[PDB]
Amino acid sequence: RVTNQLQYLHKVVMKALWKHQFAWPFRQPVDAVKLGLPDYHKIIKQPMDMGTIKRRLENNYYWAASECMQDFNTMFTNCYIYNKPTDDIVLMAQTLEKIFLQKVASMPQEEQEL
Amino acid sequence: TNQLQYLHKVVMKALWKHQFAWPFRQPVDAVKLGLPDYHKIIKQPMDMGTIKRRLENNYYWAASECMQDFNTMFTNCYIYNKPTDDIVLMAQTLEKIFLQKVASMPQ
Ligand SMILES: CCNC(=O)C[C@@H]1N=C(c2ccc(Cl)cc2)c2cc(OC)ccc2-n2c(C)nnc21
Ligand SMILES: CCNC(=O)C[C@@H]1N=C(c2ccc(Cl)cc2)c2cc(OC)ccc2-n2c(C)nnc21
Repeated sequence: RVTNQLQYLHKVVMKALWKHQFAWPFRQPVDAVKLGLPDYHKIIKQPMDMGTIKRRLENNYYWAASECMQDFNTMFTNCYIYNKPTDDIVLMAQTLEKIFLQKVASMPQEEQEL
Repeated sequence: TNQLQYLHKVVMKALWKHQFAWPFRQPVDAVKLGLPDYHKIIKQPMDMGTIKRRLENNYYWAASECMQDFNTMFTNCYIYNKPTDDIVLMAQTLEKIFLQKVASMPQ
């Protein structure tokens, strides 16, 4: 489905996060081979990334904005769970997630199909 | 604002009474829990009691600020705890409700 909220998530939230200077670790799935992380998929059971979310938004995969919001959350949470407290990527996720929250606070209030 | 009233009366109320909410209703007490490293690792402690008090005292200027506090609370939990800890699942569950409810926040 296309809805007002999903349109906003795509054209405002994803637009802003994708081009952010801290977006680059999150633009594609975590590549455990490239990164040398033999435990990544043992710890993180539902990988998510902004490449997947953006493709889902482009292909009308979502029925409601809440589903898309959960994917963003999962991506950020995975990052916090997997990494150490002092890792830079935590600070990068935090910066992106605050923008995510700021924009979500101003999303159209009642979901309706376009 | 109307949004803050919603975060207080709808969002917070739904989260607060949840069966997984008990760890999050008051600040982490690092002495009582025996966590001498808690405040070394977590630089901005946050909890729903603090947020609730802030909502009740007109501390917030925008809904977004309140939402950031909720996020800080959840994030602190994921950062401090082990991936396999039950509290991580509890936080994840509450965080999903938060986002679900926030999605219907009035404009
Ligand atoms: C022990 C080393 N740890 C890692 O590599 C974890 C990895 N850590 C990073 C990462 C990101 C930034 C820095 Cl400065 C260092 C590491 C990472 C880098 C990527 O490059 C394209 C993609 C996903 C990543 N990511 C995400 C997202 N979640 N965990 C990680
Ligand atoms: C090694 C022990 N670790 C801890 O005690 C961390 C602590 N862990 C818990 C906790 C919560 C639930 C369970 Cl099942 C086990 C531990 C905790 C329990 C509380 O009881 C009133 C309050 C805050 C908590 N919390 C929050 C919030 N973030 N980290 C923790």
